[PDB]
Amino acid sequence: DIELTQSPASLSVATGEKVTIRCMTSTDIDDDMNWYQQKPGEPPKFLISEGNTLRPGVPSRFSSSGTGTDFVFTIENTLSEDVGDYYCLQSFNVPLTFGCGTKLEI
Amino acid sequence: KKGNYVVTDH
Amino acid sequence: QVKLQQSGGGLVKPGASLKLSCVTSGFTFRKFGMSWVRQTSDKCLEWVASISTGGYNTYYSDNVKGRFTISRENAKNTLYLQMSSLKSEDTALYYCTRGYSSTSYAMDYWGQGTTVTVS
Repeated sequence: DIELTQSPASLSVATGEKVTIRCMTSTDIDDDMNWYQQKPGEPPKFLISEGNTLRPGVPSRFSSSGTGTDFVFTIENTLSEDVGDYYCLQSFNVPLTFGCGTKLEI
Repeated sequence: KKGNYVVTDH
Repeated sequence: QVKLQQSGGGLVKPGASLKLSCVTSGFTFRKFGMSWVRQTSDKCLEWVASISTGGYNTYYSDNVKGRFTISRENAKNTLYLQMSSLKSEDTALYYCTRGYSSTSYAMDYWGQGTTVTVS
């Protein structure tokens, strides 16, 4: 049981500013870190998969990095449409485990 | 097969 | 184009059972693993169960072991979650999910969510 803890719990940025969100794991996950964005009334949308790679169709302003137990997600030049909750997920081992989200407002 | 689980059967 | 269409669920009393359905379209269903994950009111996401392409391997959270069963019918492109001995702690929005690769249960496509309330 790998635990994931996200930070900050929430933040408010102005349009065009960078956001940095972190997710740390209790043990190594062989870089199988995934990131999702969820908007009200919708399921989480897959943004980043294992090996810190942006999904096709996702804006290049989103990035992720990190290895081992220490992972980061960033939005360069944030836009109003990026409001939502961002979640990290490890898929290295079952049980698959999620952080409980970072809330983003603009 | 990877980690501690299988998703594709054979 | 990939579509996971959910149904079932509802409000039941503690101890009751509920079978959730997820019908898929837009891809060869048997080439993908599938999972159920649930979202509680605190907005936290919790993985419930995963099933391999043919159904030979299934995995459950400790929270639902002995009560829930994940299964699939490949000829019908359908994934199921049979819930039994339900408790208030199982109250959540349940999501049907597809494992994005032939080796990972990390989710790419998600169904629209099915409410189950146990009260």
